[PDB]
Amino acid sequence: MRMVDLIAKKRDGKALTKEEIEWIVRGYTNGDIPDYQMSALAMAIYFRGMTEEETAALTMAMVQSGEMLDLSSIRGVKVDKHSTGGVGDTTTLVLGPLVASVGVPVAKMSGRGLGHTGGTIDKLESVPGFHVEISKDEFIRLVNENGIAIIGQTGDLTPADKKLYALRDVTATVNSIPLIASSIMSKKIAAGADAIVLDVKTGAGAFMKKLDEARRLARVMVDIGKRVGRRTMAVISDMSQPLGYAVGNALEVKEAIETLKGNGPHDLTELCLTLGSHMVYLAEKAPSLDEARRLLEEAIRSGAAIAAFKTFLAAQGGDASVVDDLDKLPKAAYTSTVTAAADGYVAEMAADDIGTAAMWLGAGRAKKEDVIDLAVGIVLHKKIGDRVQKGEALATIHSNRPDVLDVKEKIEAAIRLSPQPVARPPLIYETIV
Amino acid sequence: MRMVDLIAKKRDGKALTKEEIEWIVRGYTNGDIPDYQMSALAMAIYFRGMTEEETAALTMAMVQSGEMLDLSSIRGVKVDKHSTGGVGDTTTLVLGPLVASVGVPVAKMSGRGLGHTGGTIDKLESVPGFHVEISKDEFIRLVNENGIAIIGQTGDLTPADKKLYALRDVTATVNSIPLIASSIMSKKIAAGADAIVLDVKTGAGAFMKKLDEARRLARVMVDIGKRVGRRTMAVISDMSQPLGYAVGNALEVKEAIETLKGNGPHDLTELCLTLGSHMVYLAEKAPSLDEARRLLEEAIRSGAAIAAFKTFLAAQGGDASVVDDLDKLPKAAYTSTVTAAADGYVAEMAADDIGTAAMWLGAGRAKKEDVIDLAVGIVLHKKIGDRVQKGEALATIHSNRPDVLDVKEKIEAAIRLSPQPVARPPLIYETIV
Ligand SMILES: O=c1cc[nH]c(=O)[nH]1
Ligand SMILES: [Ca+2]
Ligand SMILES: [Ca+2]
Repeated sequence: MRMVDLIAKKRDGKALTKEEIEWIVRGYTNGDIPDYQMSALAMAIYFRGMTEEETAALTMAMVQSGEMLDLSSIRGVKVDKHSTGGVGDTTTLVLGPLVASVGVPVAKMSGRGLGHTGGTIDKLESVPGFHVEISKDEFIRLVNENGIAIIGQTGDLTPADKKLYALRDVTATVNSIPLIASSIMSKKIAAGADAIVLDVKTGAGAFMKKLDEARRLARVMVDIGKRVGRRTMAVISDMSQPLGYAVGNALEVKEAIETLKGNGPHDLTELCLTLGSHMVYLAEKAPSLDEARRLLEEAIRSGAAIAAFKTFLAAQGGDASVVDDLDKLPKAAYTSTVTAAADGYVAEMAADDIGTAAMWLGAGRAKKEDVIDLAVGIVLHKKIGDRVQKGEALATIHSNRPDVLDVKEKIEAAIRLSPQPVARPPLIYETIV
Repeated sequence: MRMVDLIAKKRDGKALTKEEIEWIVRGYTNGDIPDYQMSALAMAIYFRGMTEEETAALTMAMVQSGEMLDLSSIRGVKVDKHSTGGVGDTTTLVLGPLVASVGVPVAKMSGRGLGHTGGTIDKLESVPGFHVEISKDEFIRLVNENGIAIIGQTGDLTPADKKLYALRDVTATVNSIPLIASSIMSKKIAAGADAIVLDVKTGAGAFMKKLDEARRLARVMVDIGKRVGRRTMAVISDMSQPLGYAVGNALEVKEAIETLKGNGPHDLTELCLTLGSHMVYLAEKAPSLDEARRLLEEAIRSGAAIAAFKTFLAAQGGDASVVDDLDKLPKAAYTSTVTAAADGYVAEMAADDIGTAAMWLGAGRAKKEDVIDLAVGIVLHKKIGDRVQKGEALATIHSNRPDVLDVKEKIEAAIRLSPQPVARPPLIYETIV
């Protein structure tokens, strides 16, 4: 068997067999298939794609390259969650503590941000003393003890994916359905959870720009989980504009706290209660989705949700007192606004542009090795559909430097006003079970 | 600039500027741009393509990587020739010494194997001691003192093509009009010859499957040569089946010697006379094509062509005695035969698959650093039109290993049979001047 012949099969739009795919992955991981042949195959896939069966085989071959986490030591159904990537995506910070406050065992690994998309790991680090580099044994202890653990994606699992993603990053082959599906699922399956709830983002701030692309991505990932016995489910949500109002790290943590206390943005709250209901239901902690939601709503109203957040924080080294005293969180020295040109209605608020603007401010990194300024970011004041008056603030920039024209300009490039009322996009497009 | 930003430009269907193209070729050649990024770019070019302008800029960039030769010293019209690649193309081995025997100065650069297609540089290395990498100064001194020279690149001439050619060969990025055109033309330009006769293959065994595709590639190349003051013409020959019988390296050289003596295959002899007469006419060594043709047929019968072949070999270190005794040429330890499943007529033939099978036997490389076997290959016994009976041998395999059921099945699958008679396909289709 020759790698070149297989690249050719893909180039000509033919389907690779499971045996060919397995041969490829192990050869790439062990070094017998050089990067120059893998990069060519990756570009061929970017243009030709894969069948649902091909993508499944690619995923299993990557799972095989590493070790599998045994979480049996934790009794009951363990639930995992994962977003495809977005802007202002505060979800996990709220969802995790919320579902664990009603008894759901949350076993979750996350990643850091890069480019115009944020990372939960980076947001968690804005909390004084929080540790994300947790081992397999520390992880199990945390879940058994508090019912939740959100840690960094510890080396060791799926080495083939770590290698391949790095390659896709320098060859412009990141945004490919087959490569995105197999990347995310290989990690969740290797992580060990019994149930997996996926949040597939669609729009300008996502990898899947078109709705039809998002549907195909959610579908193949759900199918992949069910093939190996995991209880998988997915929602397709809006990312044409940032979720909530805050975009950053310390600012997104403050938004998470206000939401858990019952005073957050309507879209963030609705998304969490919807994703949460599925997590609770799948963990068999409530008879139906309606009962599961009532529990979550009661948990917020009672104060159990915010209590579980503090416990979550302290358990990993976090300074829990930042919850009732937000001022202990990193603060930016400067604040300035972006005002509306004229009266009208917001029609566009491009997530990718807002994402890049935040990154330039210091809330994101251009390359993996870069350090983040945890205090800076952008807080939006209006969303698509909202009426605006000429001279009214549309966004506030939080910075540690007074010269921010490059940021203000990117934010202005994101907005488009209309003289007539605009139709608001749906927060949730569809649910795949 | 950043290579990844350029791969992404081409990936999205945009055209690269002259400056970007030169920057890429420059960086790749000095080693600052890694093979995996270049192979990713080459695959994006395969799907998205390039404009007439982009293709010309690429061609010149690769010429500018080395130095262009000045053949003024040599008196008269110096001629060059090149094929777009095929299966069993022994052409150059016969045609080179043939025309050179009648007074036409030959200054040619060739390449090694490329995908399912053979390479004259590899075929010539089958001859004991034959050097294919002589200095530019020795190249000029050889075309003068002998009136012929066939060498390989990477000798200060087109360093970029040397690299990109080897990479394309093992990454399945060989069949792109802009990569083929720029590869061939950059060599013809850097070589320094006045006239250029191109042999554009069309059919299954070629990169250009349909006539329209082949006509398009001939046009692009002929226009590129004229644009720089070269007498450039092209001929579109058939490759819907291998040329002659032999397919390999040492096996094709033996076919060359047999043809140069007037004992060779009709289709191969014919093609060499067609292309050869064009070379003599453009060199002004004959009043017309027919006179040039009859001048070639005379060099064969007189034995001046074969005597010219021996002188050619010895001039570049080769062993001339190999013509006398084909036993001095590399031989394969094993012999196997492929036979007919039923009686009938050879209708079609997947020539590319027959070329790949030969490469599987070791006639071609699987990775860049690979070492090939010059003794292996395939020898057909039946062609399109011929009548066959069950059990009759269609071909004979030459292997360095006993087990070849993989190769034996690929060849058998490539040769289709039929109940009714079938016409022999035409050797020449068109002529572009
Ligand atoms: O692309 C091609 C094909 C044949 N010969 C070359 O030099 N390049
Ligand atoms: Ca937010
Ligand atoms: Ca031949």
